[PDB]
Amino acid sequence: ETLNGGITDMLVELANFEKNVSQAIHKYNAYRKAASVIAKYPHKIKSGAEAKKLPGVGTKIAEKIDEFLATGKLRKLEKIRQDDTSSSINFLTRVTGIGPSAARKLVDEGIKTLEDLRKNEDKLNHHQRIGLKYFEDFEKRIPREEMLQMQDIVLNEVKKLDPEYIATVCGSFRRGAESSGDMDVLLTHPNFTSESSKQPKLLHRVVEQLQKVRFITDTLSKGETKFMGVCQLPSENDENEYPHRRIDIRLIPKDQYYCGVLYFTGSDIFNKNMRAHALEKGFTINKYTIRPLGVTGVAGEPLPVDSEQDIFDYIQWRYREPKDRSE
DNA sequence: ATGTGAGT
DNA sequence: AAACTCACAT
Ligand SMILES: [Cl-]
Ligand SMILES: [Cl-]
Ligand code: NA
Ligand code: NA
Repeated sequence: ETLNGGITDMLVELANFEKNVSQAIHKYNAYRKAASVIAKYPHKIKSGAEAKKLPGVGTKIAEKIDEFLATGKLRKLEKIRQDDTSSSINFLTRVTGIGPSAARKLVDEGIKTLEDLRKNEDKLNHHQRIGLKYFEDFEKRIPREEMLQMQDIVLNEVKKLDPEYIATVCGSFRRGAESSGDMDVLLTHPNFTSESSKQPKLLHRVVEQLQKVRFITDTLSKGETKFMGVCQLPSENDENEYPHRRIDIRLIPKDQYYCGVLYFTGSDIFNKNMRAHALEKGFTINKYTIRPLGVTGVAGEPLPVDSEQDIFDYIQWRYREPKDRSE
């Protein structure tokens, strides 16, 4: 719904101005919740007062709605669209590692373009310099044919270290997408549960090998359970390298792995439906666990899971292939 | 120990 | 959406 898009768009764009330029997080928040409550409203809104009945929509927002409905525009929006102070902050913000905070400082000093940046790397940190360096490759989509190539290399290396490992390339790729933005891997092993020790080596060991075999080129962060970095498909000669690609790797305890794989597969709206449908049956679902709900209305003790199928079974839904998870 | 920042 | 992991400065 699909009938009030003009107002919500206006709202998310006002939300974004507050975060990037005003750095006023409460106004940003109001704008976001006001947008989402309106996007689930059944009727086409014909005035500010009508909208105000919704919880989260108040005086000021109802006033802008009047203006928008009468002019098709909002002066505050048009004003800031012309102002180059914010167009700059928004552009710099497109570099992985640069947010509203770093963005402000740079433009105050006069730094506004990629060319400007490449002359001022001393004002950047590691992560930010890897962002500047590969700003273009990153902004490129990645052809599924390549994904299937990357997938091989990691899973294959993994099995060779310890056959007991389990590794799963998630995201819209798994759903069957024609392409995507980055590569996301979920990893586990039987020695690692939510009740056992704390082996950090399990991740580290698989990260090193990939570096040894020249698959991982750079690092943005690396801890006991999460890795964020850079990989690139290898080239037959020197001639034409592939674009550099982003890749995260995440270690998960065996008892929580498949709730994980479900979550990071989506779709976002699928997760909405499932979490919904898996509520009325009498359960709760998340990144980690599934619990049964109490007669009074409270969850407790995770049920046992050892496959995707197990989750569908509990909520009396039939398993659905990744393909059919867009909606 | 704490706070700010950034990404998923 | 939001809770969680890591980086950097204090
Ligand atoms: Cl708030
Ligand atoms: Cl610095
Ligand atoms: Na960014
Ligand atoms: Na994807």
